Amino acid sequence: MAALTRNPQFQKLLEWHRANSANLKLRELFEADPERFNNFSLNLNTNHGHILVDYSKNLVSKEVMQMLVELAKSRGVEAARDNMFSGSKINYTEDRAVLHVALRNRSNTPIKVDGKDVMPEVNRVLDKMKSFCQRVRSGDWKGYTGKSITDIINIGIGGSDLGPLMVTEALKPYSKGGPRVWFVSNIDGTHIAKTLASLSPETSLFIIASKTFTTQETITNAETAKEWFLEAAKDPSAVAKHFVALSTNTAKVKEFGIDPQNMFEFWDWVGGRYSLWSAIGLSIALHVGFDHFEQLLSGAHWMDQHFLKTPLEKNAPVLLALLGIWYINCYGCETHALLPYDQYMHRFAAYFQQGDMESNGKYITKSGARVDHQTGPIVWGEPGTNGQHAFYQLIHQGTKMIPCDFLIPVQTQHPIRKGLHHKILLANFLAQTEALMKGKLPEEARKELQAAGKSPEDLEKLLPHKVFEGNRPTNSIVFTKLTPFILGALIAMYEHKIFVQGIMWDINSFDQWGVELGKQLAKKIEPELEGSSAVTSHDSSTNGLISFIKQQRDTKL
Amino acid sequence: MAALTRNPQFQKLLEWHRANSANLKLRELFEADPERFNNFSLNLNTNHGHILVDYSKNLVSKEVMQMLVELAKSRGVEAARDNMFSGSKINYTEDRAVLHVALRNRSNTPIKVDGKDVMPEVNRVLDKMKSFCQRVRSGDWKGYTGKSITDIINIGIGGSDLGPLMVTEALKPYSKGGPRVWFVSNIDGTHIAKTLASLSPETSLFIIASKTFTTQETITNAETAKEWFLEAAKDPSAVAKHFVALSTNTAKVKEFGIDPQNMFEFWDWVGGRYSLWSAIGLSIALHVGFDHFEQLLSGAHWMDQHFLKTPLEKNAPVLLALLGIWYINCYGCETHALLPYDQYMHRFAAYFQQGDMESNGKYITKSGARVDHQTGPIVWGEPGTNGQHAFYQLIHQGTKMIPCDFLIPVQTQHPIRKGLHHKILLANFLAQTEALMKGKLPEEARKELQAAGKSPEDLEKLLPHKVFEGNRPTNSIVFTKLTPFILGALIAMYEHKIFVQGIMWDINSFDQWGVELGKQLAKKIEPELEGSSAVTSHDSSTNGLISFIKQQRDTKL
Ligand SMILES: O=P(O)(O)OC[C@@H](O)[C@@H](O)[C@H](O)[C@@H](O)CO
Ligand SMILES: O=P(O)(O)OC[C@@H](O)[C@@H](O)[C@H](O)[C@@H](O)CO
Repeated sequence: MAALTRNPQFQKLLEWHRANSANLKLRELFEADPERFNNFSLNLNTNHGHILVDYSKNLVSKEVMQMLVELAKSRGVEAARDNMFSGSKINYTEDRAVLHVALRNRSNTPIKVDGKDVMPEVNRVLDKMKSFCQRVRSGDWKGYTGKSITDIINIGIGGSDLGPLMVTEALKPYSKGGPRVWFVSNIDGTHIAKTLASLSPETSLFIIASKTFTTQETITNAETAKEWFLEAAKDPSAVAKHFVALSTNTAKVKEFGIDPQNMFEFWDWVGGRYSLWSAIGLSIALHVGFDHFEQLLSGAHWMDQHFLKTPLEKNAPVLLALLGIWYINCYGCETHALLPYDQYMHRFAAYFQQGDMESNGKYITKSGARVDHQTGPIVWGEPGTNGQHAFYQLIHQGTKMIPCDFLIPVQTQHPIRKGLHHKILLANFLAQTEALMKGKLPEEARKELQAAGKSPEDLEKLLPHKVFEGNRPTNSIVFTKLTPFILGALIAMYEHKIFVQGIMWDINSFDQWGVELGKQLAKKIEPELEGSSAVTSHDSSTNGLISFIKQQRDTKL
Repeated sequence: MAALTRNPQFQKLLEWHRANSANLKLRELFEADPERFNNFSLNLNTNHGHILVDYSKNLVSKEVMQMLVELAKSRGVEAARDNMFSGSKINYTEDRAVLHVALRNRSNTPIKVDGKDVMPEVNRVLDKMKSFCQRVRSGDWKGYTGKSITDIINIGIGGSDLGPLMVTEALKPYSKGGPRVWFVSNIDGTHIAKTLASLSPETSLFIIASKTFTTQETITNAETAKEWFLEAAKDPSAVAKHFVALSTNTAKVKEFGIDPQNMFEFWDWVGGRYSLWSAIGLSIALHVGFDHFEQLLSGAHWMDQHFLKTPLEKNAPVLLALLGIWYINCYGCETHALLPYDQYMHRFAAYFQQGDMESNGKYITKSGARVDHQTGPIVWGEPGTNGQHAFYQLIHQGTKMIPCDFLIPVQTQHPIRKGLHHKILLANFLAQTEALMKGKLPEEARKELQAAGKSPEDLEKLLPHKVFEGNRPTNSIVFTKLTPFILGALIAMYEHKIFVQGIMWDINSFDQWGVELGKQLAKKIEPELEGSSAVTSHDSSTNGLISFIKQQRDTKL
């Protein structure tokens, strides 16, 4: 088998689930114990706001949580965590350290890789970012015609795109005095074309974000941007005023033709999907200011320390991870929904789609043996309250069990109409998890149908449609306000949740070998699309699709 | 038990799956039969472009498809379809017709509800929309200070938001000469506040989109917009130049203060999640022009006729539905991914997340029986190529089976760099489904590692991580260009897929009693948030979360 399934604490948990999980009813759990909320929630005081992690509306008892914590211990979570933090090469397939925690290590306590403290270099790049932010935001950095920069365009994909995008969206209220920020990522020419259409070459600065500086989408987009720029500037030396690079590849940055002083470095132990805390966050710092960027780092650092110092039984990312294991490996739930009741957080779910799914969508363990159990879930979601009108129908009355995290700030960035909108938002946030837990009983629905003037025949037929089984588990994560600090803490919390799950599954959360095949096959097809010749080199579907492309591309509509 | 599980053709299908499905291997299926693509694809000529539905990379044989079509016939799909199209009240829990097909019935063949043809009123409202669009887009319609309208703002949620949003995004290239369009939907005050911050009351036209005209988010947002407007205009008569309504509720529209001449009517047989074809599409028509809106309707009409007149074995929405049943009810796949390789289509997946999940996230059948089988899947996705860098790791190398629909236009709206970007986009579109199908055997990966110069130790360590199991099924849907017509056909195709699945499961695809419950929920909690006193009226979690809100809302950060 695999490490997890051979573990006796896991076997005990699974056997308990088989024998007892039918006895678990949320309504009954709360009725039996008025201390349930108190015993199944964590109220974290960060000194810069509180984060309440309420996991009480979950299908767990004291005994279940105990079994889960014991499993985390016997799967080596505590030791694995310490190994990450100390710079051990825990990304074992690539023989790399995993040190996004170093990027936000505000204490500056030494963290060594290959015997060398990484903190001086982390801080050197941060200082460079701060200086660049001053130059650009002040208007001192001039474009090729001597004008101040008004627009910043990040060009990158995946880990070099989603973090900065999600964070600048979430922290929009903190962007006064900052340039407008744009994100180009898709190779689809629509993306760069529609972006450039709204910009002036005189006042636009491009940030080319790429760990490797070889990613086809990013370099192609970058070259398109440069061509557009040079059409107006007509001077190759002006490129240095309008293009900067975030990379680990000094040589490839030079080949593109960017000034070496224009390069903001990061390191191989910064995974792309854990990179917003590094030089990759330059567009964040430019947009909201370096002070706010430091606050974002500080929030993450707080959560890192919480994760490092806290006994597992009251350790927020550990508990979230354990609940996920319970639902994935015992209940067999394929998915996990992230439902922020916050428009600014509209890209939060998409961010953790990558963070979670690219990390833990794995099937080979440390020993090289194939898993014989589920690993990472499919992560999805949209902001509330919109979901209530759109897919919550299925959450309430479908045939799937879907663990949901509901998230909301207590304080809104826009307290319009004396707080009326936020009052309603909060009320919906609370009511939805309550409804998911409680459902609606036949006796309740029957009285409603009776009062609505339904005939005995109509009542009889309608009744089962109006009944809600409930017993649908949720987490509620509530925080004082969505400030840069609190957002940093929240992102770090989910990073560590993902880490804990990966350790428990015995997989590598930090590689991504699954990207290779698609890239190889795309390289083969690209040159085949050019010209009129029939393509026969693939399976009949691929060939047939190419034939359709060649036949349809000249047709005038 | 339920209709589907009691059905002998379904039990035959399921038994066949049990005995034979493990022997279905895509790589080998294609090798054995050069005609596979030809036998498992539909090349539809609409006379306004082609739509190729290539379903050959699915885990199916001729026999499987035969059994599925037989099941569809046994479940009375054709009769149910005819009943929808004829105006029968197939929404049985609400006693309503289901007539989104009437909205786009370009043929004008009578469709009767309660003995009366609905087409005259459909066309009267369309004519009203056409006239209004001409007046606004020409600049003739003037605001309260005598200026032309520059911005239109749709206020609505769910079915009154997502359709027009997705379509205006998808058809952005067709919006030259139209006013800017904004969508406000969330009750979260951020949504309206940030929208209004960018607008002038003098040049903004608000569209209040609401079937009932009682939805809390929409009416609150509308009242907020009206207050903001009147703060500037200071004249109630000015509202008639700046507010229109899309509704079925004349009385409530009047009560809000909107002119009856400013009301664009629709009907109870237009489900919200099927409503973009109605008056609800006014923001589409304003943005891209009425002619393009008519083309959108015409494309849907083409697909309606395809669905109505085509034998099941060659009927695109039917085949898509049947493949879904195969994966849902035989393989047990919880989810369905929609992956359009088109930035303009960035909200397409979200739209059908609503359309599918709200329709078929049900568990009571027409007979009143609780289903003892799965119904609607969780629908999710993001546009390619970004997904390849976000979550495709899990699709390729996770532990979940995930049916994916890959979609792309042959012709791009922006053929920049002499088509270079689109060439790369197409190459990735093709490569990804090829990769998911083919995988990479241990021996193939071994040879690659050997060629790369890996030592026996390093090779053995890396090998299992480099293996792709493949056999991951996809649909490829390729179309000449994403024009208004073709988009209309594509949306209608998925509408009918959803319909067919609903009939086969014996559920009502057209009610939403879970969504209806949601609108009953927050009212109780609302007044409890006011004041400093503790709330004890709920379960301890709801109580505890309310306590946290009250304790945290005054803290300065
Ligand atoms: O930053 P690069 O080298 O251009 O790579 C861009 C993306 O492919 C990359 O971020 C990818 O999402 C993952 O490896 C992140 O963990
Ligand atoms: O359009 P209304 O009445 O304001 O309702 C707004 C939404 O609740 C409504 O569209 C909901 O998404 C579903 O019923 C659509 O099928």
